[PDB]
Amino acid sequence: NFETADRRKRFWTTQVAACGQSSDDCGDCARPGLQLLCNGEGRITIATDNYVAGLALNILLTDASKADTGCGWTPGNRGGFWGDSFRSDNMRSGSKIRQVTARGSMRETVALIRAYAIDDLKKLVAYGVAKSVDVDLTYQGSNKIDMTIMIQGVDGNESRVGLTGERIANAWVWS
Amino acid sequence: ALSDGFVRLCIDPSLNFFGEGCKILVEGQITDDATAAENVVTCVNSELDLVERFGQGSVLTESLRKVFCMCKSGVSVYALPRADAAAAVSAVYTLTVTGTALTDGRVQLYMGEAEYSLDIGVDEGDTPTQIAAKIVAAISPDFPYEATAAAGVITLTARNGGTIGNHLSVIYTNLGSCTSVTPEGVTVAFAQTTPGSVNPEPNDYASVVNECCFAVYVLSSDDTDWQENLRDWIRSAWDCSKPQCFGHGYVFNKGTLGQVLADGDNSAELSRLALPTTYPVLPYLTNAAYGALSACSTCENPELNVQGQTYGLLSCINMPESCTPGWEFTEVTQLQNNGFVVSGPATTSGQGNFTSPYIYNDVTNYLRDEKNRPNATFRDASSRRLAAATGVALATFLQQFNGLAVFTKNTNIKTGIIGTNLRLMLGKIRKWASDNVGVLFSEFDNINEDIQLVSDFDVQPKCVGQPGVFHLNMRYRPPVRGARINVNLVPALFDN
Amino acid sequence: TTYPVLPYLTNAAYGALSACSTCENPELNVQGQTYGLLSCINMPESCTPGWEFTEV
Amino acid sequence: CNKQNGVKNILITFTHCDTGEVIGPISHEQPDDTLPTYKTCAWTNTALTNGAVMRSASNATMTLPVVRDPRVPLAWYQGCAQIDAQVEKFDGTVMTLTEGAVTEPEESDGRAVTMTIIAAEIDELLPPGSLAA
Repeated sequence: NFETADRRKRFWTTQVAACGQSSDDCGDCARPGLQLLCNGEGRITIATDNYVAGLALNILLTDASKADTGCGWTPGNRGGFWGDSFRSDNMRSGSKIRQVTARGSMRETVALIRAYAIDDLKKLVAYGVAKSVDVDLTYQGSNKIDMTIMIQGVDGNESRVGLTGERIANAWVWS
Repeated sequence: ALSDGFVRLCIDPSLNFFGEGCKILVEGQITDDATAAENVVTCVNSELDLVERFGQGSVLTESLRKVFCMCKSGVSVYALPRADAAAAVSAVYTLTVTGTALTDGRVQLYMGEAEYSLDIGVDEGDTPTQIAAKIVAAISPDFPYEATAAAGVITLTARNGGTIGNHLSVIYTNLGSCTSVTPEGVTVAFAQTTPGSVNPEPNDYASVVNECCFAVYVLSSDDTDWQENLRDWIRSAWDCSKPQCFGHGYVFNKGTLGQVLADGDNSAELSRLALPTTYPVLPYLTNAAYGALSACSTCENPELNVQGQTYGLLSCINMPESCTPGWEFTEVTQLQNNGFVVSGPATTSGQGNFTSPYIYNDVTNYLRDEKNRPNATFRDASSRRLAAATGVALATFLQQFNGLAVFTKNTNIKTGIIGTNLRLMLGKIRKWASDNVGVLFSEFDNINEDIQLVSDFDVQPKCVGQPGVFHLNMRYRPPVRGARINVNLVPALFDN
Repeated sequence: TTYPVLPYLTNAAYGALSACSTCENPELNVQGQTYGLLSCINMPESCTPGWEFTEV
Repeated sequence: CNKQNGVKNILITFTHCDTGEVIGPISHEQPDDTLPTYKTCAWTNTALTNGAVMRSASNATMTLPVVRDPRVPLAWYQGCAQIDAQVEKFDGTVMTLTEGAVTEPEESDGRAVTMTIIAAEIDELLPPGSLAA
C-alpha cells in the first residue's frame, strides 16, 4: 500500500507565547498556553506543533512532591499530582527546580539550580522523545543570569546505519 | 510571576529559534503575483509563508523549498528577489501524444525532479489523444512550466523569462513491456520550439547587502556576467581596506567539457559546480541543495569537509539512474584537476531505478596566487572557512592588550605597575598559537621564525612613528588532510 | 543627517557616562565595546551604517 | 649585557575562584638573592637494569619566590586562587605559565612567599638565533 503507513496522530501541545507576553518594568516574559487556529468560516481548532518543546514546558512549570521536613506541610500544597498513583513507569510527574534555598554565596546557589534542572529534564530521555539534553548556564553578575536548554531530535524515518546507541522509541513525533 | 513560587522566577522569550551567526542568502527571480518587494533583502520563516510572498512556481520558491528541506533547523535564511529583464522571452516546449489507446493501462511521467512526478490511469481502451492529454489536469501547480492542453498537443511555457528555463530531458519511464500495462498504441514525442532570450544583470550589491555579514551566498542563475558580479562583491568583503565580513558563494556551470572549462577563472571566492548537458534534474535545484547542506547546516565546525557518501549526500534530490555515466572518467579527472566540483550517483543500481547524488571533492576554483605561481593554499573550501575562523579568534585574543600600559625604551617595569613590553607580549602570543595545534593549525615548521612583533618606532624613520602601535606578522598552516605511501610487495621463495 | 535618534539624547548620555560614572581615575579612556557603551539608548538595527568607512 | 644571570620582570595575574574576580598583570619583586627554578619536561624516567628505563607521567613544575604585594590578600598567594605568571631573564629568555595551581603552601611571615606551581606545560621563548624548532 501507500508508504505512509504510520497512523499515529498528535494531540494538543502547549506553546510559548500562546497567550502573548506580559510586560513589566523588570522585563518582558512569555505566557505559555494553548493556541487557537481559525478557519475561513469559524470552526476553531487547537494547534499540535512542537510536541517535545511543549512537553518540556509541562515538566519545568509544575511543582513536584516536596521532600519531608519533620515540621510538615499543609495538605493543600504538598506538591505533585494525584494522577501519578496509576502510572507504571516508576517515576513522578512535575519538577522541583523551585525548591532551592539560598545557601552560601550566589555562585553556589546558581550552581545548585543547574543541577536540579538537569536532573528533572533528564526524564525526557527516559520517555524516549529525545536522545540527549544539556543545559548551559552563564553567570555574569548581580542581576543578569541566562539559561539555554538544548534538546536533540531525530527524523521520522531512519537514515543512518550502525549507531552506537539505540533508536529512541516514541520517535513518531520526529523531534 | 505572582501568587506562586518560592525563590526565583523563570522567564523565557517567545522566540523558539536560537543559534544566530549562521546566515544563508538565496538569490533568484520571481513572477508577477509575488508580493515581496524587489531588490530588498527580507527574512524567510517557513514553507507555509512561501508562494504568496514569492509567486507560484517561481525559481526562488523552488530553490527555497530545497533549502528548508535540508536545513530543518540550525540556520537562518534570507531571500533577495529579483525581476525579469525588460524584454525577456519565455521558452516553449512541446509534447505531442499520438495514437489511440486500445488497452487498459496507466501513464506516468518524470520531469525536472521527483517532486513533480505524476501518475494517472488511462480511462479505458479506445480513448483518443484528445481524451488523453489529461496529464495537464495532473501536473502539479509548483512546476515552473505552464501547461495549456491544446488540441492533441500540450505546450509547456516557462514561468520566468530569460535563459533559466532552457533545461529539460524528459523520462517517460513506461514504454514497451510493463506490468502496469502500457496503453498499447500510445506514443509521446518531445521537442523544443523557442529558447530564452535575456537575463538580468543587477550590479547594486553594495547598496542592498552593504554591511551585513553572510556565511554562504547561493545564486540560482547561469549567467556568467551575473556570477562575475557576485565574485567581485565577495572580494570586497575579504578586502583589507576595511573590516571584513567574509563569506563564500556557490554557482553552477552546465555544458560540454569544452564549454565548462572555459567558464572557469582563478577565483578562491566561488565554488563552481559542473554538470553535463543531459542532467535529468533541473540545474539550480542541485546547486541549492549543495549550498544549503554546506551553508553551516553541517559545517559549524570550520574544518569539516563536505565530501563522501556520508557527509556529501544530497538526500533531498531523487533522479532515475542514467544509461551512461554522463561524465566520462577521463573527463572527471580533468574537471577535478581544474578546480571544479563533480557530483555523481551514490548507490550503484540498474539503469532506470532511483538513486541520489553526492559530491566527490569539495574544492574552490583557485589555481594560482597574485604572483602567478601555482599552489593549493586555498584549494579546499575548508581552508577559506578556517582562515576566517583564525582571523576572528585571533582578534578576540589580542583584545586583552587594549588600554594596557606598554613600556618601551626602558623596559624595567616598576613594582606595582600594570603593564607589559614587546618580549612579554610576543611570549604570550606564542603560547596561544601553540595550544591551538590540532584545532586551527598544524604543527609549525619553525615556530621561532613564523611569529614576529615589532613596535611602530622600529619601522618608521626618526620622529615619524606613533606611540603604542605594533605590527604582528604570522604564518600558519591548516591541518593535514592526507598522506601518500609507496608500497613494494616482496614475496620470498627462499628462507633465511 | 539620517540619525534615527534625537541628537540631544545621545549627547547627554555620552557626557554623563564619561563625566562621573567612569572618570574618577583620569587615565582611563572611554572607547571600545565595554567602556563606551551607551546602554540607556536604544535604536533599531539597520544594514546601512550611516557613515561610510571613508567618511569615518 | 647578555651574560648576566638574573631576573628582570615578574608578572602575575590572579583569578579568585570563589568570586571570579580578575586582577591585571601586576609586577613583583623578589625577596632575596635566590632565583626561580623550572622543570619543563612532562615525562619522567627511571633506571631499569642494563640501560633500560621506565617512563612515568609526572608534571611541569615551577618555583617562584616573590615579595607579597601589599594590596592583595595573603590568601590569594596560597592555594585559594589561580595564577598566571611570566618571568623575563636579563639575557632574553621568557617563560610563561597559565592555569597553574599552588600546592602544599607553607607558613609565611607576611612579606616573603615561595609559591610552588604546577601546570600542563611551560612555554619557553629563547633569545633570537635558536637552533631547535
